Amino acid sequence: ACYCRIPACIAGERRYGTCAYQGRAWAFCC
Amino acid sequence: ACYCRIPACIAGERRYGTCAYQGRAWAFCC
Amino acid sequence: ACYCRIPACIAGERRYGTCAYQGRAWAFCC
Amino acid sequence: ACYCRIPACIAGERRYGTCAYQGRAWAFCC
Repeated sequence: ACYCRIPACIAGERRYGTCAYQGRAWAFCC
Repeated sequence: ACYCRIPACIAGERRYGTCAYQGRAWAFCC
Repeated sequence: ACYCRIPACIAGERRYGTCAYQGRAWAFCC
Repeated sequence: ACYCRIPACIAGERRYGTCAYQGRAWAFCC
């Protein structure tokens, strides 16, 4: 699955983009 | 976790954005 | 993490997009 | 599995596209 994470992805996940939601930029991570 | 859905996110989810694939726009729901 | 798979996502993976590589479409699976 | 890397893919991966996050562009590699 994928996640929107603040402030970065977590160990074992990779970043592929950015979620833009509630005035924050979240890492798009899977 | 987040999922692409049509027509809508499911009770309990938040629409964080939009996916695009197979000719369609999808709710991206986390 | 994410794979660009043909023909389908595998096992617990779900689709988030479409990879395109010189005319070939792949499922973006994560 | 696919990843986003600067400045290019690790030799052996194919460049399937471009990622954009954190204000930078990355090779999308699988």
